[PDB]
Amino acid sequence: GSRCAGTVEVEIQRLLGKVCDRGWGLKEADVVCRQLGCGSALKTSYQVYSKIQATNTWLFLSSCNGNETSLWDCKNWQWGGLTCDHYEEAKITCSAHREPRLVGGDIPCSGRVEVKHGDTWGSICDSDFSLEAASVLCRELQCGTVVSILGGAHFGEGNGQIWAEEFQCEGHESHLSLCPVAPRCSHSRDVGVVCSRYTEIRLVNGKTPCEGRVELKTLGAWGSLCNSHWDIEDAHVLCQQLKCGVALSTPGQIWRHMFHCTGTEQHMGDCPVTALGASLCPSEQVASVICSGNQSQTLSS
Amino acid sequence: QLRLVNGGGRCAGRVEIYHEGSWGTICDDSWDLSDAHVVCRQLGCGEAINATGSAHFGEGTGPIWLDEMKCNGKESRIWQCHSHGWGQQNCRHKEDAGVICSEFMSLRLTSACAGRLEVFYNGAWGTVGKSSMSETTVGVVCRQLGCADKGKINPAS
Amino acid sequence: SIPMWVDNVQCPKGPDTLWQCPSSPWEKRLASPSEETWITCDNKIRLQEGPTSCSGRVEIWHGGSWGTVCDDSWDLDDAQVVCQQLGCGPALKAFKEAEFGQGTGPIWLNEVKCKGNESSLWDCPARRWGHSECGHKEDAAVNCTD
Ligand SMILES: *[C@@H]1O[C@H](CO)[C@@H](O)[C@H](O)[C@H]1NC(C)=O
Ligand SMILES: *[C@@H]1O[C@H](CO)[C@@H](O)[C@H](O)[C@H]1NC(C)=O
Ligand SMILES: [Ca+2]
Ligand SMILES: [Ca+2]
Ligand SMILES: [Ca+2]
Ligand SMILES: [Ca+2]
Ligand SMILES: [Ca+2]
Repeated sequence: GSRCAGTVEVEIQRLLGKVCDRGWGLKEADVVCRQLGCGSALKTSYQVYSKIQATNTWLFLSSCNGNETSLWDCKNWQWGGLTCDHYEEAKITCSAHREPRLVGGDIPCSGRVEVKHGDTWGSICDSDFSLEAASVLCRELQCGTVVSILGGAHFGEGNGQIWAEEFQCEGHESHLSLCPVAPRCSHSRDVGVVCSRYTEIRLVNGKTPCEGRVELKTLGAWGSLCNSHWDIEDAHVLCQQLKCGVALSTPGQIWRHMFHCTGTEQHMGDCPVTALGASLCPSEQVASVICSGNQSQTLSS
Repeated sequence: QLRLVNGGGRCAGRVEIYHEGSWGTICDDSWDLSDAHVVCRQLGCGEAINATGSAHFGEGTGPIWLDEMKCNGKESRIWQCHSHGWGQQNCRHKEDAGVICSEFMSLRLTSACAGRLEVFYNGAWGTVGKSSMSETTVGVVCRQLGCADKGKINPAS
Repeated sequence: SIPMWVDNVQCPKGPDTLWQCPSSPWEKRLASPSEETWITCDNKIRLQEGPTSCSGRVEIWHGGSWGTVCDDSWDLDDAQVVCQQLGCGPALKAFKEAEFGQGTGPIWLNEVKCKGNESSLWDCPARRWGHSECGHKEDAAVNCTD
């Protein structure tokens, strides 16, 4: 049902055919997705929507490293000459099969749902998107848990093609592509979601991209968060969120947000934050962090 | 099938329709005398005197699968009307439909159960002739009214 | 009277709790009722497209979306709970088949086994907030006392 999912089909000098799934590991599937430009492979199966004609010939792959830019670059691949007797076709479902995104939202992890059907992005009707589908959406975009589903085009109406598909997500799927979907609205009923990772925290004024003064953006204005309650656990989470490993030490307007991270959180959105009624903060007393810079480095108890 | 339950007779009580192995009652919604004429003529009880409802004959236990009756009266089957559906309950047993037909018959003694014999037919009460009134007939009356096994004939008081 | 704790609260988009909204610091000061905050929120339960206030299709709010309750096993007990939560008189009818029009948004509730004495519809035992195959033609409706 999409250009990045289904049974793989190989054509050489105008001949129908497919690939026998002998040793069809995730590496070869990833290679196929990479040469097809559909992200990374997720599942060696698909939801059957069309029918592919059976073919006598087959394509056999001995072994491919996985980093190859195309299937044709894999070492010692045999086209024909054997029979796929006890095996099947190399079914595959790459990521871009259902690649979602959030647009029209002021904060990072909120906006109108727009799932891309391989190449073309499209909105979703508010009646064809449940809590489980939204929860998978927030998870796939590394935006934490879902906070709310806003219907009736809360983030505006998105021009394009509205998908009639209805996602029957179980809730624990890591991608919207893995979710079973049942194909069968108006732009005024476009669905929007709000995830829990709304923090929008970064590091500014540092000699290294993994170092600098802590700045946070709320109310549409970047501000210099200070170290009234900026403990080392907070700095550990910020470095982990920024893919900088762990923290080492903590040396516009000033935001008074108090972050209560336990140190094991992977993002600032997961951290319990308290900003109501927080006391004022000296201008010269602001928060900063120096991250280790080693992504392999991890915290310990 | 079709039957009337808890009306004191065969031609009175809640309307009951049998299908799918169970007996059900009507929702009473738009339950007019025209809708009662067809149910009374189905049983052969003649025309309908009253088209009651709102559990007038009691609370009918059983699924409700008949609502919004628009019978014209001329037809002779309750299920041939403009039924809302076979299972469209959307109602409660506290709103159960019941009918009273012309051929509903009731008996009483007026003067507890000592007095003039009165029979209720065609929606009207009236006396019963004393001619050829055997002791068996008086016994049948008393046993019917549930206050004796026999009885005696008395002069008018 | 009650002293004022916090002032100048500015909630950004994304937090669902007031504790994450930056504002002026906590201060214990006496405040007149003029600068106090009085808020009248609309309850999660509501009826729309009805001749009166307490008649129409049943709609609930959950997860930022105004959903609708399917008319599966939608009897007077469910309507009794809805009317009591709305704050008006006892239910008169529990309509089905989208009596007061097609609802908007998703469907949160279906097959609600209310006992007729629940304070709110959220206490009724049923499969809640999704996993519903009901369409918008099966939207339940409630008719309460004026
Ligand atoms: C039935 O209808 C008659 C008039 O046709 C009326 O006199 C009588 O009171 C009614 N009885 C009931 C129980 O409705
Ligand atoms: C609610 O019920 C009353 C009587 O049961 C009826 O008069 C009224 O029209 C009903 N409201 C509707 C159908 O909106
Ligand atoms: Ca802290
Ligand atoms: Ca009625
Ligand atoms: Ca009805
Ligand atoms: Ca009628
Ligand atoms: Ca119920």
